[PDB]
Amino acid sequence: GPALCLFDVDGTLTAPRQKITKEMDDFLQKLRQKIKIGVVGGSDFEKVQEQLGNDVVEKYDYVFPENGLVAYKDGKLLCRQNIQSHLGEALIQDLINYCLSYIAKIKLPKKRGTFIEFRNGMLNVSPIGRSCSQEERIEFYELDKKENIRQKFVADLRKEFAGKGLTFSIGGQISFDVFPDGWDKRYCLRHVENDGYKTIYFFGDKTMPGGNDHEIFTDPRTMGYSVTAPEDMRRICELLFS
Amino acid sequence: GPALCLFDVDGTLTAPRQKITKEMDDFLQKLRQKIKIGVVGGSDFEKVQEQLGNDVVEKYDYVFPENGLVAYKDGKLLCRQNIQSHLGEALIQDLINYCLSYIAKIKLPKKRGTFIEFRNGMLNVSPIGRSCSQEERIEFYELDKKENIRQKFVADLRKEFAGKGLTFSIGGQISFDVFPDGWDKRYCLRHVENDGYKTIYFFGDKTMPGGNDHEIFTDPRTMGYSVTAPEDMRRICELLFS
Ligand SMILES: O=P([O-])(O)O[C@H]1O[C@H](COP(=O)(O)O)[C@@H](O)[C@H](O)[C@H]1O
Ligand SMILES: [Cl-]
Ligand SMILES: [Mg+2]
Ligand SMILES: [Mg+2]
Ligand SMILES: [Mg+2]
Ligand SMILES: [Mg+2]
Ligand code: NA
Ligand code: NA
Ligand code: NA
Repeated sequence: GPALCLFDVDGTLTAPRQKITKEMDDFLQKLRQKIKIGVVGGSDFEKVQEQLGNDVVEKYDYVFPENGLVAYKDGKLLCRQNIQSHLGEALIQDLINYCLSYIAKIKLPKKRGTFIEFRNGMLNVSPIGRSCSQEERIEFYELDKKENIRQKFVADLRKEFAGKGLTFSIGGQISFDVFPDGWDKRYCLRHVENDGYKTIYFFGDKTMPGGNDHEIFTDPRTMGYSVTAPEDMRRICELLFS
Repeated sequence: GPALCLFDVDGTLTAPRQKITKEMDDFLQKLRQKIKIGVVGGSDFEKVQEQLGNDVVEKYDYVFPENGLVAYKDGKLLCRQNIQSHLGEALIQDLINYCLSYIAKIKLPKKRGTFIEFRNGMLNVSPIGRSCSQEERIEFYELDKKENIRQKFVADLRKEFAGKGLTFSIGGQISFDVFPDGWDKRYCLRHVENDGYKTIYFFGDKTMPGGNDHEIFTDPRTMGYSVTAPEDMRRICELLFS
């Protein structure tokens, strides 16, 4: 029946960290004549626009930056949630208060600023501070491997906030993310489920346990496909839809 | 003897929140044929470039972004300074640690992110977090006026650290600044007081207490002139230098 293809962006439609190629851009627009298409990424709208184009909300039937915490359908923004409204101010403050006190007790070479970055769909927590310089970021990343600073911090937060409906995830070099359970890429499915699609396909390059496509891939609402590269994505689409 | 004119940038060489005009820029290059000129501002070099032109270091004999913590003379970097280098990483971290722990204990209706904004010349500290919305800023300031949150916080910091040569200044609705003693616009006077000037003129538009030109205006090493607008600065320069 009527169906939808949901694509991870980075590593799936694009080489890691790159803009999409015009060839792949043309392929997806031809695919879209047979089936609706949508993209989902953890990065913010501006990054999605850089990777896929400023006119992204016109070229894709759905656009889900920030895992869908910002969501466009048919070019218009859908209803929105944020972490503080979902969790309540009291839990937000307890989480922040705890993280602030914990960071105060970490011994580091350097500390700077923006220890807590408050985003739509998460708190990003950095022991050094997100305002650090590139040199300081690498110094921290290197010490963190040696001392397990972020790993211990997250293990402590998981016990302290057991039962409160939070997920913690270390990514990148200086930080970890604290977000409501289920606000990974599965969040966007709320905007497409039970909306007439007989099948919702999903394509992603990090569907393994621990990868950022694992939960949406394994969700029963999607017919999930693991891709190894954008050329593998195109291969599967030509098989299924041509 | 030989003299130097030092100008505030915003509101003195430019209309507030506006770029320098071509006509003013021409005026200063003519004035520079008669007397050395310099600019000092609170903003970083990139912002000074936005206000005065990317070639700013070529158009003035001295350029002092960040109150002189960055100093250019005759087109080349004379000196760079920042709070972490001056205070040392140990003291930086003790200050930040104390503020993080303290903020973790403040009871507020809301907390957000960027409790500590690290700048080259100061730490900007906010119990609620600088990322909060304008509505949240107003709510906080109402509570602060009745609970004296920022006053008690600064009082306790003054007891604990000010012997380390630190100043604390409350301002606006949600934050206070922590900075080494004398790191206001006066800081830049160290870079010109050795170059043989008999008079250092200073022109600024916020020369009253509280304003960011007040300390440099009042410093005995400057011949200070308060100006209401760029046109007023120009009228005064006409009478002084023809
Ligand atoms: O590098 P950071 O700490 O600024 O972290 C940045 O990138 C990470 C992912 O990076 P990757 O996919 O390469 O693991 C994200 O988890 C994080 O939210 C973001 O702020
Ligand atoms: Cl912070
Ligand atoms: Mg990917
Ligand atoms: Mg599935
Ligand atoms: Mg001014
Ligand atoms: Mg004076
Ligand atoms: Na961005
Ligand atoms: Na869980
Ligand atoms: Na000196």
